[PDB]
Amino acid sequence: DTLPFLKCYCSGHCPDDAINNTCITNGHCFAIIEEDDQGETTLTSGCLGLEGSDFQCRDTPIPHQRRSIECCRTNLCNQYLQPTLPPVVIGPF
Amino acid sequence: TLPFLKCYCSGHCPDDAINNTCITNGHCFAIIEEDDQGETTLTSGCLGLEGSDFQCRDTPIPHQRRSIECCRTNLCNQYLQPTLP
Amino acid sequence: KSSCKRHPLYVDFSDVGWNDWIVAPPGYHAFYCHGECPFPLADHLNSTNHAIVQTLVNSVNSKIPKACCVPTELSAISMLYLDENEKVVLKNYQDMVVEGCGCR
Amino acid sequence: KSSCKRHPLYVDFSDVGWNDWIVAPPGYHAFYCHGECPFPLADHLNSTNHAIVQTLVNSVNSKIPKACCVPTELSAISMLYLDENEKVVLKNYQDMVVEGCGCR
Repeated sequence: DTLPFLKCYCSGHCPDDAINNTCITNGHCFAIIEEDDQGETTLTSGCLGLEGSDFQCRDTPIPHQRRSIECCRTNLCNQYLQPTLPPVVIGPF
Repeated sequence: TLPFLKCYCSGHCPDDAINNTCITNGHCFAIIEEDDQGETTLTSGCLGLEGSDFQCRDTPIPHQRRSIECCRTNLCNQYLQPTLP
Repeated sequence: KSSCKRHPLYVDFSDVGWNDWIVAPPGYHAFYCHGECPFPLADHLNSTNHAIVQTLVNSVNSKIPKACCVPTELSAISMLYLDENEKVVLKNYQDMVVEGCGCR
Repeated sequence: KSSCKRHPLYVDFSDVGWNDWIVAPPGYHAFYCHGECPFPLADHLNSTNHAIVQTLVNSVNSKIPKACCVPTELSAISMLYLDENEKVVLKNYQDMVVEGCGCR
């Protein structure tokens, strides 16, 4: 493969052996904001592998719950992401 | 080692069974289990060579009573009548 | 009740929103794996020892899950997609299509 | 609401049947995999493309299951046992022990 070279902050998605809320990866750091099943909104962050990253960083636009994911690719860059919920839709669909 | 043994199957058939038979390199089995009313039920098929000895050996006091018997002969399994412990 | 097998799933890029970064193909047959892993695990479920051992443990201690039905071989598909500066490139995405399932 | 990880599990042979067909050991540490596969699958979950795609589809169509938390690396242990002729035999057993887990 291609070796991990990137260091990201993590919160919620930390590996189980994470040291001081950081993680390493050959992919991208991310931050994500979303409503859970109760409409509670939460902010979590971490590392994404290189393989599959096009799909996850782009997201699908209309999932069951509102979310927004953002990715960046420089050391600890996800401490600066401030992603925001998509505007809400009115009317059935 | 290719598959070489032919077994009957019922309840445990692969979607491509030929006249209710499967083909394997392990063993034919049959097994009788017991539901919650005691109204029991009898199924059979093919067991892979790998881990066959784990699945053929008989283990007491599960959630249920059941018994399983294996063998390795063409249709050995179509008239195997296991009996509950 | 119905046990571990492969099932059809077609993934249409424009229904999921990806059709403005994926120029080709418009979608593809991804399939998926789902279904029971009962005891015993018959041959065609290609369990490993571990999944076998664990299926037995689950019949004595239900606090420990059944083996799960997941892809056991996968194939690749190639795509035309945009890059950063709006260049279309071609690449071979590994592990996109499920070719077979098993209890693991 | 806790993610895919490996979890401890000791399998005691006497305690499950095979007390008397397996001379050695009496048990072994098997471990097992369990936990959520959420969107996004992080790096340490070693997901395939298929699983990443499937997670996105499940988020838009809930009839399609999430990926499952399963062993992605297994190792062997050898055992001493008496067989179908009943000779005492040393044998390597493949894929007995869960070394790590992922969303597949």
